[PDB]
Amino acid sequence: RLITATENGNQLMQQNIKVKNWLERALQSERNIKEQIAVLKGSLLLSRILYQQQQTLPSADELENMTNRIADLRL
Amino acid sequence: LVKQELEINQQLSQRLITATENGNQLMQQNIKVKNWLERALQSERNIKEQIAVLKGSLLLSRILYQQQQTLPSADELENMTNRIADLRLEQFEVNQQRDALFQSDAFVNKLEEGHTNEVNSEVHDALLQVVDMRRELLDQLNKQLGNQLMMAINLQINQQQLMSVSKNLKSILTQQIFWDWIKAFPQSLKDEFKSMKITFIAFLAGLPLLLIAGLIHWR
Repeated sequence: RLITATENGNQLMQQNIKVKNWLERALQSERNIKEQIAVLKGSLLLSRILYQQQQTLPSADELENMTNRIADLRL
Repeated sequence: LVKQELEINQQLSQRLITATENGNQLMQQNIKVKNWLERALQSERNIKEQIAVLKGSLLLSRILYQQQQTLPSADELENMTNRIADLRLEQFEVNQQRDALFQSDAFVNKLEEGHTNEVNSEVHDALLQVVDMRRELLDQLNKQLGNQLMMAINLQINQQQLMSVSKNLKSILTQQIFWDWIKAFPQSLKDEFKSMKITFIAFLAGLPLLLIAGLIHWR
């Protein structure tokens, strides 16, 4: 059980590191998009930039809910 | 596999070299723009001081004309929004590639799938070395792209500030301007004549105007 818990904790740490990197990238992209919208409002390239940002935005639907895992770990 | 990896590495190196050259050019342009903005700010301060001190003087008009002539033209400064967007997209793509290549062993195993008949220990070692080299090149390219994007943002901000300062100075000069002789006149006319210079959508605009004119003629 301890070995399984250690493996699960390592996997959770890797997932948390990936999620933190994704969140930092998303925050940077949001700041860049806000700056671009404030600076180049009314420009044709603004639509292309927004489309590229939306395409590059990650999908959170692949992130499963961690409430059940947290409850099981607490128990 | 090895040839494809080598070609990808060569393309990445060429892209990194091009990005470095573009970043150097952008840094030079940003330095020039910063120098121009500092000169414009100094000239604006001097013009304001001269207007406040020597108001109503004949030499004030000549000083304002000289300042306007020496003022740089911002029309030669192209918009950097598209370049900034392209740099941001390239940086995002490089970051995504680096993240996908973070697990070098997993990437090598995935690439070796479907080619086990041409995979050996030496082949795997060469693939791992090529993956490491590609990851290093991608990291260097991402750093260069970030530096170039920062330089482009700084240059765009400096250009916007310089354009605003130039517009304010032009408005101030126009407001100030608003607020023997025979020989000089022929000489001025000759100088003006010698220094004289000449600088789809239009068809569509003309067509509606022609239709309006035809309708008016009919009515």
